[PDB]
Formats: sequence, C-alpha cells, structure tokens
Amino acid sequence: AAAAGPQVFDVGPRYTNLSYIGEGAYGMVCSAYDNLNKVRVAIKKISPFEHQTYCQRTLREIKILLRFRHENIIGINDIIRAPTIEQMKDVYIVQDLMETDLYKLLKTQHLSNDHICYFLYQILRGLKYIHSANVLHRDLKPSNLLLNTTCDLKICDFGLARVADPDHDHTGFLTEYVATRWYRAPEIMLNSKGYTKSIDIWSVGCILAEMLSNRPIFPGKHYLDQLNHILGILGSPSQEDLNCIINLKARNYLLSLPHKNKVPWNRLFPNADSKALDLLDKMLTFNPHKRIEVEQALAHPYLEQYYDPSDEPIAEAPFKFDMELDDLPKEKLKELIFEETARFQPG
Repeated sequence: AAAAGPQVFDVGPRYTNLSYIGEGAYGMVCSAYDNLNKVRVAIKKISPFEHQTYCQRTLREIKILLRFRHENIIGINDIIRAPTIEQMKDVYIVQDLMETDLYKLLKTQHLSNDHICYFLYQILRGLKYIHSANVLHRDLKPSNLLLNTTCDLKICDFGLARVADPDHDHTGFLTEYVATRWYRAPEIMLNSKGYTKSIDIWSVGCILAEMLSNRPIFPGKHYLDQLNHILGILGSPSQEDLNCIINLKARNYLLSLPHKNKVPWNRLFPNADSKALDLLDKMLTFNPHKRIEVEQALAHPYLEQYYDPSDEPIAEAPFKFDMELDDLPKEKLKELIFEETARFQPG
C-alpha cells in the first residue's frame, strides 16, 4: 500500500502520484492523478465504521450525492473499498479537485460585487435543485462551498441533509441542534427542528452577508447567544411574527427582551449594492413563512444578469430514504454503505 503522513492511503492502480491536502471529517484528503481521465482529482479517505454517527453521515451523503447530478453540486466520481464487507475498514470517495472554498477565500480576499453576484447565483442554482428533490442541506456555510480558479462553485457536505418534513418541524424552546451555530435560523432556537426549506435560505442569507464584509454576520459563542446576535440586528419581532409562535415558552422569552430597533442593512454594509441588500433582507427575514424561497431569490433583480429558469434545472424526482437512518446500528449502516458503493467495483 502507498503511505501518506502515517496513514495508509491506498487507492488502487488507478490513482497515482499523491499530494496531501489536510484532514477532513473521518480521515484525510489528498489530490491524486486519475489515469482514466488524466486529471488530478480529490480523494477523501473515510473511516467511519467505529461510530454510528459517522456511519449515518457517510451513508446519507453517499446516497444523496450519487442520486444528484448538477453543475453546482459536487459529484462522486468513484468510491474505492474492499471487495467484501469483512475486509472493508475504510471507504475512499473520489471527487473533482477544487482548489479552494469560500471560507478560505474570505480569510484573505475581498470580493468584487461581480464575484458576490455570481457566487450567490451559483449557490441558489444548486439549492434550487436540492430543494426540488425535497432535500434540505441543513449545513450550508462558506466551508461547504467549493471553488475552482475560474470561479465555479459547488455545494458539498450533505452529512446533515434530510428529506423535508414541514408537518413534523415543531419542537419546544431551546431544543438542541447539530448544524453549525453561526448559520442557524432564529426559529431553530425557538420552535423548529430545521425540517423546512426556509432553514437553508437563512443560511444563504448569512453567507451573502459574509461575502459582503468578510466576517460572519451572527457569530454566536454558544446556543442562545446565536439568537441574541440575530435579534441584535433584525430588532424585536413584530406582534404578527410573535403571534405566529404558539410555543408559550419561546414567545414569552421574546416578550421578556427589551425592545431593539432594526440595524439598517446599508449601515452594516455601506459599500454594498442596494439590490444585494434588498435580497439580503428577504433571506434574513425572521418569520420563516415570509422568508423568500429559492426560486424567488433567483428571480430577484440582483441576479438579473444570470437568471434563466430554463438553465436552472430541477431533479427528475423527489428523493426518499427507504430506511430512516437515525435508528440503525453501526453494523447495519456498514452493510448499507457496502451496497450503495457496489456500482464502482470492477466486481
């Protein structure tokens, strides 16, 4: 087997000449030379089988990414594993090589308004497809937006994704949540499980704000801090918006807070394009029912140079889990992973 900073990075005959590119979630990533396609590719070594949580995220992601086919969503090119369940200790996922991501880019580079507009377009174009498959990404953030040298953007990391389930979105006040804190919609802390499409639009509005200023708009330091960052800028919710919250505990928490007025977007972002700020406002709307949906966002004047619904494809059918994953044991998920990855074997 070939080695890299030991550990074993063994990707068959096909993928030669390895170069390390940091640590991912459940292993380690390298670029490698793909001898079939004669391009460098990215390969993620994944060793999830010792934990149920890692297995779940790995399966969810493989099933979704193999089914999706979209320019603005990262594809799985290949999956390398042992030929038997017994011998499978790791899985390697091969994907197009992308040089950077928006998180890294924003650490050092100011974006032109043109770059902001094009990146936002591509985010929403990809998100239209995801939502059209009845899937919620649920962890959109700059580090899950991959970028190449010619500004092509692809959404990645579907480990927290779920099929949308608006009828079962309700939960009590202060219900714990897994997805990245700074990109969480206000309702997550109030009454929502994040099972509706509006959760993702909030995250995109956070990303647009971060593109405009190079800093996170709501950098909460802990769970409830996140909500008071949001309220610090949006100001106190309206009576109408509070009446929509029937959860007494959540409503009474909001009523206990001193009145705060809205911070004008042009104050926070004095250099920004006015149309960008109008779209921003509609994405960062407190009441998820009034929040803009992905197809409206696409049609917003800010994006008029790119908008073309005929060139913004949708999924051929909704996505559905045969088995609901949360339940399943480690060993069962490993079996499902083996079956899902069978198509890439010479066999």
